[PDB]
Amino acid sequence: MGAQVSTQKTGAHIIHYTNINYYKDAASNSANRQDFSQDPGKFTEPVKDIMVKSLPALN
Amino acid sequence: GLPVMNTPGSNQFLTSDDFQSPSAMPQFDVTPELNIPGEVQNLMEIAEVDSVVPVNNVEGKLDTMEIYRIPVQSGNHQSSQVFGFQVQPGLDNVFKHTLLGEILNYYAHWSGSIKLTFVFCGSAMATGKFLLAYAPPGANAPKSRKDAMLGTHIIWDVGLQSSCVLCIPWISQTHYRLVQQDEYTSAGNVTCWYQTGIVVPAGTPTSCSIMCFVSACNDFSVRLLKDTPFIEQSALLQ
Amino acid sequence: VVEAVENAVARVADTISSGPSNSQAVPALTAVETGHTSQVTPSDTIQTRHVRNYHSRSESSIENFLCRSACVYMGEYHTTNTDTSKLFASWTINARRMVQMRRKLELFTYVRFDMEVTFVITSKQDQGTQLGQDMPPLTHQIMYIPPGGPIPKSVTDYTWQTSTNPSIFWTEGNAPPRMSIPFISIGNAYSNFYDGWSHFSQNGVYGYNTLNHMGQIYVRHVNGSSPLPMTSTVRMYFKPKHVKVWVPRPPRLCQYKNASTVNFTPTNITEKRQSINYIPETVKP
Amino acid sequence: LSLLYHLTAVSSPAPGTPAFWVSGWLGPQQYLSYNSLRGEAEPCGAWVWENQVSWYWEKETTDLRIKEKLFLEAFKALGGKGPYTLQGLLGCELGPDNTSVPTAKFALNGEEFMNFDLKQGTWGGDWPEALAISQRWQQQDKAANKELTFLLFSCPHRLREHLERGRGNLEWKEPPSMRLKARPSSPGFSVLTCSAFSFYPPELQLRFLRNGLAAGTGQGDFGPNSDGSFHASSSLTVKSGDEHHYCCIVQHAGLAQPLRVEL
Amino acid sequence: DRVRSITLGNSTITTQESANVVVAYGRWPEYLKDNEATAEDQPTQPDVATCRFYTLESVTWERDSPGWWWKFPDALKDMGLFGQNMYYHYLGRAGYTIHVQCNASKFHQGCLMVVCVPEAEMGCSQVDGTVNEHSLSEGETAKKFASTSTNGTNTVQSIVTNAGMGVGVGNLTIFPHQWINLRTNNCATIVMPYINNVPMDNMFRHHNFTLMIIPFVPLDYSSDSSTYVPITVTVAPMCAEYNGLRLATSL
Amino acid sequence: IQRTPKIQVYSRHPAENGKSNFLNCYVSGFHPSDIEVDLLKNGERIEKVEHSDLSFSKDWSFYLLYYTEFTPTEKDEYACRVNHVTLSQPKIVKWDRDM
Repeated sequence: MGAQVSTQKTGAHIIHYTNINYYKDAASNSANRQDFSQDPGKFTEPVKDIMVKSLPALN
Repeated sequence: GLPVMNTPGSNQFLTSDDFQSPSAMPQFDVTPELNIPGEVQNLMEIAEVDSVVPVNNVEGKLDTMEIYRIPVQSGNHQSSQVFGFQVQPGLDNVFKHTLLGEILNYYAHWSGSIKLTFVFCGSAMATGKFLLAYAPPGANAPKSRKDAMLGTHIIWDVGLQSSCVLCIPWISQTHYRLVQQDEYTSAGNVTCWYQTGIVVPAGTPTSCSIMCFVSACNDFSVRLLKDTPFIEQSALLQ
Repeated sequence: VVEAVENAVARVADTISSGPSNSQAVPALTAVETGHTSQVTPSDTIQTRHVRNYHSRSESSIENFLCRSACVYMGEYHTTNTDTSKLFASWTINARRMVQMRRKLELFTYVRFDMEVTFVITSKQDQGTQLGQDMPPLTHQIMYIPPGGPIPKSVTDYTWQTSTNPSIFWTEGNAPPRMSIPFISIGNAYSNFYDGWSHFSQNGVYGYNTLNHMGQIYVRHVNGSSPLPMTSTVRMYFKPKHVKVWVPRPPRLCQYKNASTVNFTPTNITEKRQSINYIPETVKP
Repeated sequence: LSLLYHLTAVSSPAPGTPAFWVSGWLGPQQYLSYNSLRGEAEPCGAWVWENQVSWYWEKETTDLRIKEKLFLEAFKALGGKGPYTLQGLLGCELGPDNTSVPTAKFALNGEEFMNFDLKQGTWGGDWPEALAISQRWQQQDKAANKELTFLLFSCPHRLREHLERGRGNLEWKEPPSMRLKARPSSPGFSVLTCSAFSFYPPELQLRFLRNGLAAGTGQGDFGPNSDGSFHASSSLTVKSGDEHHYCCIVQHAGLAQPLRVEL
Repeated sequence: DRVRSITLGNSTITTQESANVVVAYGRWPEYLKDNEATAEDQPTQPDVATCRFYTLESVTWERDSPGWWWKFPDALKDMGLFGQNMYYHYLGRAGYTIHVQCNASKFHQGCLMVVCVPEAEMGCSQVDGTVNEHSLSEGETAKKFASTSTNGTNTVQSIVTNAGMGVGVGNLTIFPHQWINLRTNNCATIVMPYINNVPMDNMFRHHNFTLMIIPFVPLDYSSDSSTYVPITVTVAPMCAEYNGLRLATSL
Repeated sequence: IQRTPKIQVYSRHPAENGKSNFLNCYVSGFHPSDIEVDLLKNGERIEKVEHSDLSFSKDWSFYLLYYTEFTPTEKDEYACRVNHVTLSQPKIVKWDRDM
C-alpha cells in the first residue's frame, strides 16, 4: 500500500523502518534527514588551471 | 473502532521531532527551481576554507588591522620566540571567531587534523628560515629552540613560493574532543622560532610581517548540536 | 506493494601509511595569492600509520543543521480591558525579531524551504483584590491574513468569519496546534540580504523591508468572558524542511540593533591576552 | 459641524520654539492648543466653561503625546539634507444623523504626499518619502490600530458630545458694524471702502452700487480677531465724481435684512 | 606559466606576473535558457559593443590607507553603450571579468586582498538612521574605508575592521577573492557569473556585487624608492542581455 | 518650495479717537515655519504685543495674527514690520484707519 522501507542510522565497529504518506501535498512530508553529499572544491579550489599539489604552485 | 492504548509521550511538543502535518494551503503551485551558483550541502565545506587568524591579540590592537600581523625583523634575535599559542579551535581567543571556530561553536564534539598556512610578506630581496613546532600535551610549552625541535616540526625556507603549511595531526586517546576544552581533552601547543635569521641588502626595510591562516583537513567532523554563546538579546525587536 | 529505498552512508577519508622521503616533490610549499586552499594531509609531511576511519559527517548536513524548531515571536493579550487594543494580538511574519534563528539563517545568502509552524499558548489569572470564579476552559482563534486582505478592527468584527483565510480553533489542555506551509515566494528563493532600493530613483526604503510581503497573524479569545481579568501569551515556532541554501557568508560578529536594518556598533575582533608568546603553565607540582 | 486637528512638526527648530504643536478646531473657531515644550492640552474656557475632571484633558494628552513621538520619529527615515516640515490634518465630520466621515492627510514641505486608508488601516502615498515614512510608522507595531480607532470611535464620540455639551457656544451671532468711507486716489479717482467688524459667522456678502445698479464687489479681505469675531473689508476705485451716490449693501446672518450703508 | 592574455571585443590585456584565474563558484557566465526564463519579449544582445574592457580611475596607495570599495553595476552606467542600454531597458543581465593592477619594485613590500561580495548590504553610522545612495556609491570614484569609528550623518559605518557589514574582516575569504603580494604578483583576475534569486533584474535599483580592496600589510619602502604607487581596476561585462525597451529614465 | 507671505493690517473696532481699540496684523500664505513680525508706533517698536497660534490653511500655507491694544489718534500712525526668508528687506505696512 505504497510503503517505503529503508535502513536506520546505526554505528559500526530489524535495522530498517517503514513509512507511509497520508497527505496529498508534498510539503506535508517529513524532513529528508538522510541525504549526505559533498562538494568542497566549489569553494576550496575555484581556479581555472589545475594545481596538482606536488609541484610548485607558481613557475 | 479499533482498540488502542496511549503510551507515555502523548500530547507533548518535542523540538527535535519530525512528524507529518496537515497543510494550510492545499494544492499550492510553487515557483520553479532556479540553478543558482554556490550551493551548500554540508557545513564542513565552509570549515575547509582558509581564514586569517588574529594571533597578535594584545592590549591596544584589538580594533586595528595590526591584530593580524606577526612582526619579524633582521639582526641577532635567535633567543626570542616569534609566537606561540594553544591548540583550542573553539575556546581560545585566537581561534574562536574564525570560520572554523565559529562553526565549531555550534557543536559540542570535534575530531580531525588541522592545517595552518603561513605567508611571508617582506620584500623580494629578504631571505630567512623559520622553525614551526607542534607539541602534544603532557608537558609545558617549550621555552627554547632546543626543546621545540623535539616535537613535530617543519623548517620553512623563504623563496619564490611564499607559503608553508604546518599540518597538526590528530593525536588523542579519545575519538573526539570537547569544543569546551578542559585539562582532560588538551591538544598541545604551537610555537615559532628563528632557524637562521633575516638578511636584507641596503635600501630595503628591516621589519617584516607574517600572516597565518587556519583550515580543516578532509578527516574532520563535528557532532552534538547546541546553541552558540556569542549572540544574545535582552528583549524583542532586535 | 512495498518499495525498498537505499541510503548511502558517507564517511570521512582514511589515513594511508607513508615512510621516509627525499625528492623534489614539495607538497608543503604553495602560494595563497591564487585564492586556492591547499589540500595536504598529515601523510605528506610526517610518517603515519594506516587508520580505518568510521566517523560520519551526518550532523553537519544542512537539513540536520536547520531542521530544529525555534521561537520567532512572543505576544500577550487580555480577555477584558479598557483599551480594545490589548484584547487581541497581531504581527507581521518574519524570522528577524529573535537573534538565534536569525543568526543561524544569515549564514547563507539565499534560502528556499517549506515550513512547519507550532504555537504554544498559556493563560494566567491577573492579580487582584478579589479572586475566585468558575470559568469554563478557554478557546483561542488564530487567523492568518495574506497580504491584501481586510484587517480586523476589533474582537467582534465580521472579518473573523474566515471565509477564505485559513484559521485554527484550539482549546486549552490539549496538544499544541501545528500546521505546514509551502514555499510561498514570488521569486525563486528567499533572500536574507538585499543591497538595493525600493524606488527606481535610488531612494526610498533600503534593504530587507522591500521583499518580505508575506502576510500577518491575528489571535483572539472566542469566549468574550471572564468577569475577572486574565491574560494569555502566545509563542510561535518555525521549523524549515526540504531546505536548499546558496552563497555562504561570514557569521555575524556585532550584536543586532533592530529587526529591519543591519546597523551595528563597531566591535573588537577578539579578546586580548598577555603577549604574543604567552601560554599558561598547566603541569605544576 | 466638524472636528479637526492641525498638527505641525519641524526638524530643525528655533531656540525657544516647540518642535511639534497641535491646534484643535470645532468648526469655525479653535478650542484646543498643544505643544511639546509643555506636554499637555489647554482649552479656551469658552466652549464648556467647565474643566472636565481629568477625563477629557488627560485623555487627549495621551494621544497627542503619541502623535508627537510619531511625528518626531518620522524624521529619522529621511536620508536627505535640507530641513523638513511635516503637516497633518486629522479629524471627522458627522453625516445626516450618524456615520461620521473621517479625514487624515499629510504634507511634506507643503505638498500633500500621503494619507491613511481604513480598509487596510495603513498609511500610503506614491513618493519614495511617503513609503519610507509609512514603513517606519508601521514598524512601531501598535500605531495602525491606535489611529484606526482614533478616527472611528474617539473623534465621532467627542463630536456627538460637543454638539450638546456647550450648545450655547454654537449660536454665536453678532450683527456686523458698517464703516463706509472714501479716500483720495490718483488724479481723477477716489477709493471707497466699506468694512464690517465683529460678526461671528464667517459668511458675509458685500457689493458696490452706483445709485441702484450694482457696480461689483471689489476685493474682499478677511481677518480674524483675537476673540473669534471677524473683520471684513471691501474697496473700489472709481472716478472723483458720483462719490455721493454709492451705497454698499451688506447682507449678513446677524442682520435681519440687507441694511444699506450711507457715507 | 605566469604570462597571460585576455581578449574581449576590441580590447586586450596582457600580464607577465599572473598567479592564476579565479572562477567564482566554478561557473562561467552564460545566456538565459528557455526553460528558466519569465519575460516573453525577444531580448537584445549587442555582444561586442558592451562586452569589452572599461578602466575606472586610479587610487593612490599610501602608507596608511584603510581601503576602497566600488559597487556594480552603477559604476559602469556612463561607460559607452553598456551605459546607454541600461537607460533604455527595464531588465538587464550580465557576468563580469575583473582585473586589478598594481606594480612596484623588488624593494617595496605590501599585501592587498581583492574580494567580490554579492549583495553587500551596509549599515549606517547612526543605528536608528538611514544611509544615502551617495553614501553607498559614487560611480567611477571609489569610496574610502576609515581607521576609526565614523560618526557623520546618513553615512556608512566604515571602520575597516568590520567592513561596513558587521562581520570579521578576516573571514571575507569565504567569498571569491585573490591576494596581491608585492613580492609575488602584480595583478589579480576574477571571473564572476550572474548571481541573483531571480533570472533578470533592474540595474539602477539593485547593486549586484561590491568590489573591496583592503591592505592587510601596509606599504613600505626606504629612502630613495618611488613613493607614488597607484592601483587600477578594469572590468568587462560578458553575455549581456536586456528586456523591456521604453523611453530613457532619468536620475 | 517657497511661498511669500501676505500682509493685512486693520483694527477691530472703528477708528474714532479716545476709544479703546484693537490693532491687528494678519500674515497669511507663507511656507516656512519661521517669520519675524513686529509692531511699530511711528517706528517705535511696541513692547506689549501678544500673538495667536501658528495654524495653517487647507493649501498647507501658514497664517499668524498679532494683536495689540491702542486708541486711535489723528496724529500718530501704526505699522507692521515683517522679516521673512522670501523678503530681501523687511516689509513695513502702514496701518490705514479705514482698511
